[PDB]
Amino acid sequence: SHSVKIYDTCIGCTQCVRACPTDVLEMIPWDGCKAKQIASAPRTEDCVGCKRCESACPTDFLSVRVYLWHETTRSMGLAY
Amino acid sequence: MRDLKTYLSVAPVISTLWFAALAGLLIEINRLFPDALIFPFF
Amino acid sequence: VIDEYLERSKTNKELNDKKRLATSGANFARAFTVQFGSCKFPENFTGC
Amino acid sequence: DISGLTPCKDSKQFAKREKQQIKKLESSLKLYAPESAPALALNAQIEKTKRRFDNYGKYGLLCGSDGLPHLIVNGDQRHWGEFITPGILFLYIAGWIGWVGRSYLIAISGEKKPAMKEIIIDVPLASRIIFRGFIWPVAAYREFLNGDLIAK
Amino acid sequence: EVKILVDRDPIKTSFEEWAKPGHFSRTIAKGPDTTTWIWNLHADAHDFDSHTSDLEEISRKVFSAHFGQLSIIFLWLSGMYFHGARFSNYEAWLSDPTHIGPSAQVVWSIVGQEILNGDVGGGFRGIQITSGFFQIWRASGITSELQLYCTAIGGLVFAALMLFAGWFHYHKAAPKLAWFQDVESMLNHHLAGLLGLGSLSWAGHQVHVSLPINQFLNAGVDPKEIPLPHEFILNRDLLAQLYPSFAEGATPFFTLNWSKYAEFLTFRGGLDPVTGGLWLTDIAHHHLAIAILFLIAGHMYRTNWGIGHGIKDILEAHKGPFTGQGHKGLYEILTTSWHAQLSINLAMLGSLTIVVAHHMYSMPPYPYLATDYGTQLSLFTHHMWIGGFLIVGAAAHAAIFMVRDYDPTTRYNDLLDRVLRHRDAIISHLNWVCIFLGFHSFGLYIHNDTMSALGRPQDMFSDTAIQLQPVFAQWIQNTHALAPGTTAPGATTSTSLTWGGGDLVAVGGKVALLPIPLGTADFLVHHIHAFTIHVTVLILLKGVLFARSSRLIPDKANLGFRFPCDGPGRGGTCQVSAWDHVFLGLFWMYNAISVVIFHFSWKMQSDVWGSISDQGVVTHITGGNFAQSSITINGWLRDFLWAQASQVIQSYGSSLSAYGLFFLGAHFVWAFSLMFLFSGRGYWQELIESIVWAHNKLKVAPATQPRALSIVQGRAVGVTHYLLGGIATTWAFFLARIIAVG
Ligand code: CLA
Ligand code: CLA
Ligand code: CLA
Ligand code: CLA
Ligand SMILES: CC1=C(/C=C/C(C)=C/C=C/C(C)=C/C=C/C=C(C)/C=C/C=C(C)/C=C/C2=C(C)CCCC2(C)C)C(C)(C)CCC1
Ligand SMILES: CC1=C(/C=C/C(C)=C/C=C/C(C)=C/C=C/C=C(C)/C=C/C=C(C)/C=C/C2=C(C)CCCC2(C)C)C(C)(C)CCC1
Ligand SMILES: CC1=C(C/C=C(\C)CCC[C@H](C)CCC[C@H](C)CCCC(C)C)C(=O)c2ccccc2C1=O
Repeated sequence: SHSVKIYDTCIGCTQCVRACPTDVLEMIPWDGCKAKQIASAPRTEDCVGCKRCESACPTDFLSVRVYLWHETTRSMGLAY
Repeated sequence: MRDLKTYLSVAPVISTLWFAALAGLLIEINRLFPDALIFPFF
Repeated sequence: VIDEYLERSKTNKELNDKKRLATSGANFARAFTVQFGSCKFPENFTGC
Repeated sequence: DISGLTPCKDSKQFAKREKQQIKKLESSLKLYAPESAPALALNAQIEKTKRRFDNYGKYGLLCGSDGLPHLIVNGDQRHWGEFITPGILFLYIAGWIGWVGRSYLIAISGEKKPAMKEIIIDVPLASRIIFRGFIWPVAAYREFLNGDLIAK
Repeated sequence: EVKILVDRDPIKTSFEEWAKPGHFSRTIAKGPDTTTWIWNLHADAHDFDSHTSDLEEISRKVFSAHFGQLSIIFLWLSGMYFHGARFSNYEAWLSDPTHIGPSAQVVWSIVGQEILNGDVGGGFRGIQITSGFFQIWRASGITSELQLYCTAIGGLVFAALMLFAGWFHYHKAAPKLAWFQDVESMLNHHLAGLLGLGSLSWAGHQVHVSLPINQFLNAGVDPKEIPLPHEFILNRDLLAQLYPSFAEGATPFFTLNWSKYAEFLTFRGGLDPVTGGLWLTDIAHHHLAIAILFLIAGHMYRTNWGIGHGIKDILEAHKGPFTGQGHKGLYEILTTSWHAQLSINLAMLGSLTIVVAHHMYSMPPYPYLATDYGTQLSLFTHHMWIGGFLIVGAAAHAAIFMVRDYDPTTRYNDLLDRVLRHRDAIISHLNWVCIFLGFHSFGLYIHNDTMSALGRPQDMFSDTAIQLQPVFAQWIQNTHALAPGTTAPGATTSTSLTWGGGDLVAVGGKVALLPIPLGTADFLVHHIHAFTIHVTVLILLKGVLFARSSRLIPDKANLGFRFPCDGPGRGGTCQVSAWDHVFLGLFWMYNAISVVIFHFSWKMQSDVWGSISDQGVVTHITGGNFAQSSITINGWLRDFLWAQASQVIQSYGSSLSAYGLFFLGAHFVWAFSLMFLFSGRGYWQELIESIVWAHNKLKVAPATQPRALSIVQGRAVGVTHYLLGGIATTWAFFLARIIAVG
């Protein structure tokens, strides 16, 4: 299972949550931004590594980071 | 006339005109002076 | 093919190769006309 | 004279090469009629070859053992025209081009969207800028002395 | 019903849209932020389906582009004719075609390139051409240069007319959508009008102009003494002296006693001994029959009247054992999108071009064409390459249609769904077939090489140790040889001399045609051809079928048609789009065509071409070493690549030197392509960062920030350079060899 981390530079535009193809990220209430929300990655075990969340993130550098890690049946995208 | 002049100033047209003029000048210079290996004027 | 045109060709066999050679020479010299001296900068106007 | 090289007028292989070239040209020249244009073209080629060899002999180059001219880039005063003078000319031309380009870039940097000026050049401004390159060494030297050449 | 529908002045002609680049797309029209903008401006120029959504504008743009292409083609033809008229030795070559080499280009005398003016012959110096235009002009009956000048002027006029027509049909009167969607009338006019009438007119020209002039030329008459073509039309006495049937006039044609025209409408077949080509009477007869057939077949579809057939009715009312209801909604699909039609036409044109090359090399239709080897080689290779490229493009357009124009709700077809529901079995079977064919075909060669390298020549697959003969091809050859005796009583001889059986035909001391033997080497090369074709088909079919979705990526259609990948996840998803499949199949098409042309060249040089002495012995160019040296890879490398490259590398200082230079230059380009195929974008971007810093230090930073090329752009550049380098290398080698030795 890969590792997905979220930093505090997020502005809560909800693009990463919409971009995820396996329902890994969601949004929670927060306090330190105008949008009053921040993303989170509870369902880490379902990540495949497509890095679409990093593709859709407006910041100087990404506030969501994906590090590849130990692979399994789910992360390898195998249907057989 | 304004739009035609603006189009004529685009990069490929100016480039091809400049390079055609340069090639013509070089060809004519090499025709007037056939061969050249060293600078003999001095 | 009626052997009268063949006889005409035999009679006029000469000067036909001459015409062919002249045409070929003109076709070749069409590129070297300036280097030869003729068709110089004057008289290029509506010429050659 | 230098590095065991022979002056090109003295060397015999140079004349041998000229003889081979002339014979090769005449071999093809013999085919066509004397009045035909190809004969005139081949005669012009022969005259050009003779003139080229005469000029190469006159200019004082040094052929090697194989009979071909060699170039000396030492800086010897007897061979300054082979390398040094064309080098100076090339440096002048390249400096002209670079100075003109940099001046145009700095001139168009002021506007709000210089990209549209780069993709669509304006002709009057470039024409005004181009002729300032005739004095590029003086301007470059003065700008270096002042301190405007290098960005800070 | 069928009607003419147009719109008046849909667009206004002005130069305001010329000033601003990229007006077709708003994103491009916004302005250049980085350099990538420029690279986009040329990529989306011709993608009319993405500029808008209305079919009418796309159809009008397509029509105008067709008109412009026709104008360009006419300009090219006019230029070729003018070069033939002015700078050429056509008149000298006409009298002595065997001993004079055609030439239609003259090089200037600026730098020293005058060595390129070789001694072609006939008191002329120039570059020898291999386009085969001189044979066409001779077969058309042209015996002077004024006619060529007139043809060039007419070509210029027609090009101007085509350009004006394109402008008029885009900016003044543009047809509506219903005009383009009338396929029955278009088919009727293309079959009866474009094809039948043109061939009928050409047959009339051949009957009235080409045959008498060619008969006079073949008799031995000087070209300057032949009567002008209009004299035959004006003077019926001349034609009566030539062909007595014309004395009867057109009365026999209406009298149905057509046998009287047997003098200039024959069915003999074979090659003409004098010129080594097909009989012109047979060609005129074939054109007349084809005209009749096309004129009859052009009245099949119902347009504006009661009689006729409906294409939709024919498709829907089709019932069969394996098909079933089948073709129900195919008419709407074919009449809705341009990409399906483009793919079908591209594939058909490629197949037709390959067939054309084969039929042209087998039976020479022009006089003095078989004995000119360079022309034959150039025509064969050129047509093969064109056909391969078209066949490749067909699959790409099919994938484009399947990606962006396919919806199963509004327009549903049963056959397409059935095919899409079992793609795994098709792919698996094709993969197995490719693996089996490749294993056997290449293992035979590797076994031969290993057995020959170990001093065991009795264990190889050769004509002497273990024989694998093409029995079916030999049976077909024997049947074709025996065909005119009993099966085709009308023909005097067989269609071609290739079939095993008959006599040898040679013109002017050089072999024209003789029967071609078949052995183990032909077996092996044919199987290699089949293997390569199967692999290319597998690649293209896998690209087409899995375009919408896949087991790995279930939503590939949302990403589009041209995307690099999906990400580093799932183990890696590089090159999953159909564009990557086409880019990969280009390499295999190149490989297959190269193998085919190499086989053709070596076999023709070894077993057919040659010279004949007065005694009657035939000496071939390479002395028949194909049957024993082409069974191993070392033989292919030594007796073909090493032996036949002597001429190209030794061409320096002669009139062929240019070819040698190309033989080097193409090589360079090939290596250059590797730089774009082995690396990635990040390294180049990181290097450009430091270069941009070094620029910034001296205040020469451009507003358009430099950017490295995109992944798709890099792949396209690499494949383009690879193909160009390989093709140019083969071109230079072939031309140098066939000009220096033949
Ligand atoms: C790829 C194809 C290929 C083929 C077909 C051959 C074939 C041959 N090789 Mg060569 N060889 C090859 C490549 C190939 N080679 C390569 C790549 C190398 C390495 C460089 C060599 C090196 C080599 C050596 C060193 C030698 C040979 C020799 C031989 C022969 C030995 C045959 C044998 O003993 O085993 C055959 C064994 C079998 C079990 C046959 C299996 C196939 C059966 C028939 C399957 C058919 C399937 C059937 C249709 C299934 C349907 C099912 C249905 C009924 C339900 C044979 C003619 C030997 C020789 O001396 O010959 C003169 C020898 O010493 N070969
Ligand atoms: C019998 C008359 C007729 C003829 C001769 C043609 C012939 C042609 N059509 Mg077709 N067409 C016709 C009827 C006809 N059409 C009708 C009724 C329709 C409407 C359903 C169409 C719809 C159509 C389309 C939508 C397109 C064509 C295209 C073409 C061209 C194919 C290019 C090519 O193969 O090179 C062959 C090259 C030559 C023979 C050039 C010779 C020039 C010809 C003879 C021009 C005269 C043709 C015209 C129909 C008559 C003029 C009428 C006007 C003056 C009032 C070719 C010129 C394609 C094309 O290339 O577009 C330009 C194209 O896109 N056609
Ligand atoms: C019969 C004509 C034909 C037509 C009308 C089209 C039409 C179309 N094609 Mg298809 N195609 C065809 C045949 C055709 N194709 C063939 C034979 C192939 C196989 C190679 C393809 C493969 C193909 C691909 C892979 C793609 C298309 C796409 C497209 C669309 C974009 C066109 C474009 O922007 O190019 C504008 C022109 C260029 C970009 C010029 C590129 C430079 C070329 C490659 C260089 C050739 C160099 C020259 C021969 C060598 C001399 C060098 C000298 C200049 C120094 C357009 C609708 C593109 C698309 O996006 O579709 C939606 C796309 O991605 N086509
Ligand atoms: C010359 C080098 C080369 C070789 C040998 C191959 C080989 C192959 N390619 Mg690849 N390919 C190459 C370069 C090469 N490619 C390049 C440059 C590209 C461009 C990117 C591609 C792109 C490509 C694509 C796009 C595809 C392939 C596919 C294939 C396979 C075709 C099926 C088949 O023929 O297998 C039969 C086997 C052979 C021909 C290989 C040689 C085997 C010989 C006979 C030796 C066997 C001897 C023995 C068993 C060894 C035992 C010794 C050991 C015990 C010590 C095969 C594995 C196709 C595929 O995989 O589908 C099936 C496919 O779709 N290739
Ligand atoms: C080469 C070339 C060219 C030229 C061309 C030409 C010259 C053409 C011509 C053409 C022609 C010249 C054509 C014609 C046609 C014709 C036709 C198509 C006809 C038809 C007819 C008919 C159909 C008939 C009918 C009938 C009958 C059946 C019977 C009786 C009655 C009648 C008579 C009605 C150009 C420069 C352009 C371009 C480049 C190339
Ligand atoms: C393959 C190819 C090619 C070629 C082409 C060609 C060679 C074509 C031709 C074409 C042609 C060759 C065409 C023709 C056409 C024709 C027509 C279109 C006609 C028409 C006619 C008419 C219309 C008539 C009418 C009439 C009269 C006049 C009389 C009687 C009545 C009537 C009404 C019938 C090239 C090289 C370019 C390259 C690419 C590809
Ligand atoms: C070499 C290389 C580059 C670098 C290539 C670049 C930057 C292309 C440069 C093209 C030209 C030479 C740049 C300049 C173009 C202007 C028109 C120049 C105008 C000035 C005068 C010459 C007129 C990549 O960006 C790349 C990306 C992805 C995979 C492989 C590669 C790759 O192999």
